[PDB]
Amino acid sequence: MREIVHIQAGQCGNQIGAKFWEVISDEHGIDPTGSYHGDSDLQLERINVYYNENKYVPRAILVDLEPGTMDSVRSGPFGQIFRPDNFVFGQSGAGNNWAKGHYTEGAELVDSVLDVVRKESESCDCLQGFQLTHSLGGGTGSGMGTLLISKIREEYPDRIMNTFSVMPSPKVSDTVVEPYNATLSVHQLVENTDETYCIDNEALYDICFRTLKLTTPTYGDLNHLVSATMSGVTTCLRFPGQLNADLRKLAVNMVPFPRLHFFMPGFAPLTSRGSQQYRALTVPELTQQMFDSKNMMAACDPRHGRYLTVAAIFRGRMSMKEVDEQMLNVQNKNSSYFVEWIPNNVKTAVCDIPPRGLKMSATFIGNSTAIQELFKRISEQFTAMFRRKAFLHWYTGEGMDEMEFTEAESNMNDLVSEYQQYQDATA
Amino acid sequence: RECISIHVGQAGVQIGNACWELYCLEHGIQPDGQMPSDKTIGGGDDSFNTFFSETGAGKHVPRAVFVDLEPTVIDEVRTGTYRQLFHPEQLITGKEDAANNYARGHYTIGKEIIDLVLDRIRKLADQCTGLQGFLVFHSFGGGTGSGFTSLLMERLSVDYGKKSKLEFSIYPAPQVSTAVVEPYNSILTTHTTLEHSDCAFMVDNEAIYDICRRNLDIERPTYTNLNRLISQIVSSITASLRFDGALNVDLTEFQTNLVPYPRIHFPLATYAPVISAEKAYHEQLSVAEITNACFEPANQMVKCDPRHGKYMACCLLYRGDVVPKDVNAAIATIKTKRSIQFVDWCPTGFKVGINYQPPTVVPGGDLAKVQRAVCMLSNTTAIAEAWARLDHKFDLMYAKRAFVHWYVGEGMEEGEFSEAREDMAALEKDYEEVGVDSV
Amino acid sequence: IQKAIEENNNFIKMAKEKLAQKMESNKENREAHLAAMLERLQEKDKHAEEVRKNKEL
Ligand SMILES: *[C@@H]1CC(=O)C/C(C)=C\C=C\C(=O)O[C@H]([C@H](O)NC(=O)/C=C\C=C\C)C/C(C)=C/[C@@H]2CSC[C@H](C1)O2
Ligand SMILES: Nc1nc2c(ncn2[C@@H]2O[C@H](COP(=O)(O)OP(=O)(O)OP(=O)(O)O)[C@@H](O)[C@H]2O)c(=O)[nH]1
Ligand SMILES: Nc1nc2c(ncn2[C@@H]2O[C@H](COP(=O)(O)OP(=O)(O)O)[C@@H](O)[C@H]2O)c(=O)[nH]1
Ligand SMILES: [Ca+2]
Ligand SMILES: [Mg+2]
Ligand SMILES: [Mg+2]
Repeated sequence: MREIVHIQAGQCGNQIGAKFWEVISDEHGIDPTGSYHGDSDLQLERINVYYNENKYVPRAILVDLEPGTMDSVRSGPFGQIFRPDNFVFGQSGAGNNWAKGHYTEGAELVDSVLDVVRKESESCDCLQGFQLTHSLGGGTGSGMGTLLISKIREEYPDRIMNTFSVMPSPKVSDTVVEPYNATLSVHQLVENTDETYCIDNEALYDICFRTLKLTTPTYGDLNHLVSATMSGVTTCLRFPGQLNADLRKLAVNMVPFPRLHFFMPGFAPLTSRGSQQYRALTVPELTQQMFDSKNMMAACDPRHGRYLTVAAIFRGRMSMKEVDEQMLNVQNKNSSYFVEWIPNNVKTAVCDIPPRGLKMSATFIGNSTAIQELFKRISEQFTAMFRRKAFLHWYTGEGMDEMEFTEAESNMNDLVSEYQQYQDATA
Repeated sequence: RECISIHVGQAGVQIGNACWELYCLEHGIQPDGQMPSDKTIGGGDDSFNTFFSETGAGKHVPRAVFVDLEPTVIDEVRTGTYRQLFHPEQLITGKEDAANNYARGHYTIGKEIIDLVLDRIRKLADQCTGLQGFLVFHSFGGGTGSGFTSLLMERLSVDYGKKSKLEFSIYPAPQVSTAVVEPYNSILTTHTTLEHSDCAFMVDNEAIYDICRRNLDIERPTYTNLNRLISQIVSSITASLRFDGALNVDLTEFQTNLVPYPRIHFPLATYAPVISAEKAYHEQLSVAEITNACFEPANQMVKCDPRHGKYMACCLLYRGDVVPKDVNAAIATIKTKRSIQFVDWCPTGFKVGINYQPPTVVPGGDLAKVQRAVCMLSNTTAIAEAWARLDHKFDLMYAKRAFVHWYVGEGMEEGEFSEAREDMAALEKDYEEVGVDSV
Repeated sequence: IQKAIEENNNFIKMAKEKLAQKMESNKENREAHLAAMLERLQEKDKHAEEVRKNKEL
């Protein structure tokens, strides 16, 4: 009815993309062969948003410049659910170089990706738009992913473009050029996406390590959090409901100025199994946790800025009256942190189906000016390198000019100033 | 003297569902459209024929079009309980909605379906021997209810001239709203529609929500709870058109008294009794009780305080076991006791109608079945408070142009926002001016 | 009666014309927003050509 086409690019993008599909397939009662075996009609009612149709096949395109991650996806759990012809991969790799993904190797592959995008799009009853999963700190997801965004946008200019964009952190990768690849990518996202979930590896790491007490978090551990979040933030798109039920309604509610389209996602509950013995899982606990810095998947403290807009989704069996009351309370006690010139800027949905293994959960989507803290962190790492022209030859050797770096940096600094402007504005 | 109902977008459609179900129960029409008590097969000129046409096979078919820019709400009508009541062609859908954006409803998406909707309304009109006018049900806040309604009302002025157009308009509340931009959409549609509408009954979702919570003891009202109450109010208002009787007074005659100047066309509706089965049990609520309840601000369908404005008209629409003697005694008491100041240029007499047909309730509803009910329609300067609240929310966002790019992106200009807001300022000022004393 | 006819006709006429003018202005505006968007995207394709040319030296 209102289809979304999903693209996953590069290593990170394919890894979190595969977990997204495993988790939502389980939620909708779809098994690894594509057969429906669930128990609630809620599961099938909007299945067409994500699955073609006695089997259900993800509307999903898997892209990479080398075969290895996609080979493991294919042999992973749920790997035979994907359409075989929707795997598009080269052999070269991108060498963790954005320029190779965006301008050289990625450019050589992009038309064959577009062929598949078009085939999926053309058999849609009424395509809403696109969701991309990728990292910003590598080469393929970052460089080729942003290339695909601009190419798709040319052919589908009035459709929504949404990303799940994984931001780098020195706590997770020591690859030294990550700040360059991320700054060049943010430059593209600012101009060419409608809505971006900022999934910060810094925050995923700190949640794993400090809250869940995992001494040495794996990508697996990080991705489990991401898949919880991605499930949460797509709940309104794929289950019956009132609020934010499609990509464009979400954008209209969440994006007051076109460039300010970078969301801080958050998930509750996030409590260690040992602390679970002490703390009950209740609506007030979810509500308190979802507005806490420690539950945000971007490493920014919302109390260091203000909220332009917020979407709160609760999942599971619970009292609607108690939800309304807690959501009013949390707004009242936090009133300073919600801009006064956007009245009624927090919306609340409830879906009766919880995530697997929880009685209830909540998901937060914040458009907060405190997201400037993430861009500033990237910006500081970028400039420490660029001031010394470190490692530029990898990018100029692909034909880029220093001017493009200066321009990406300036654009990202301008984004930061714009968040500050609206943070400081009053009624 | 036919009336054609048009139900636009989700709110207009779901309220239409509730209204048509209630109308069928009030007239004895089954879900398959059969009406065993109607002995004229295939036609006639009964009062109920204002709202229902008849087929030769005995089907009583609403004079109604339902339209929505996406299909999923109208699909429930098409597959649900009353699916046989409507001809398929009366239920019209597109595939992609207006995304809470007036610009999409009035322009980008609306324009693709407007011709077809006008075609279908024309086919209804063509079966009427004396069409009196239209009743249009819509939200203020949604993209379709705002923008498509506006487009449709402009197009109907062109195709039907000054034939009567009345609205039932759903004014937004935060407890059930779905968009941050609802103020913008409300002001845009109020501006665009104002010269095309003869009379508009606003229903504030927050007033209804509150009434449901307070008087029906519903902890967290749903649209279903809200819409069942709204339908009773709508029913009270249209009952004069659908039933006859010696003391029935047509809605158009109330209209004469309600609308002193073309733009001053927004009556305040107040309804009583709203009570649960459990409280209504063993308690007979007299004509005096239900009448005094109409001057309680808590029972009003729009939050505002009439005690702090002036009246330009007061109409009482009774239904059920009500005789003028009891009415007159009740009005006499109320006049000695309440805050009822008229402007100096109007008569202070209350205008009364009585329909004998008792009120009906839908199975599994919240409202007690009662012997007598009343709907007061007043023209008070206090209703302007509702415009001031929306205007203020508009001003807060507009000063920063928050969300305006979504509208501009669909082809609108800033000048349309300032024109709409200027007209609303003029309307607020019109409401002040009419309440000032004559020199 | 002629006056009443004239004013009803003039009301129709003016509502018809105002609407035609808004739907045209709306259309041209929306089209221009789209054309600008596509022209930015095309500038980018041209820039990527230059990069790949710059590399070949
Ligand atoms: C996770 C699947 C998996 O492999 C790991 C397992 C078996 C369980 C993980 C649970 C987990 O991470 O739980 C967290 C959180 O610690 N839970 C609580 O805080 C619970 C109660 C708190 C009370 C005060 C929540 C979480 C991220 C769950 C997600 C939901 S999406 C499905 C994944 C699968 O788990
Ligand atoms: N009383 C009542 N209000 C409703 C109902 N459905 C929606 N609303 C209100 O209407 C507004 C949202 O507009 P909708 O009618 O859903 O939107 P739409 O006209 O379908 O427009 P789009 O979906 O944007 O194309 C909010 O203020 C909702 O609270 C309903 O059935 N009853
Ligand atoms: N959360 C998460 N981050 C990952 C994963 N794989 C790689 N990354 C991060 O992504 C960046 C490296 O980019 P990568 O996706 O490997 O390169 P590409 O294959 O060229 O797109 C670094 O910031 C890594 O920490 C993964 O599965 N999950
Ligand atoms: Ca008959
Ligand atoms: Mg890698
Ligand atoms: Mg709708």
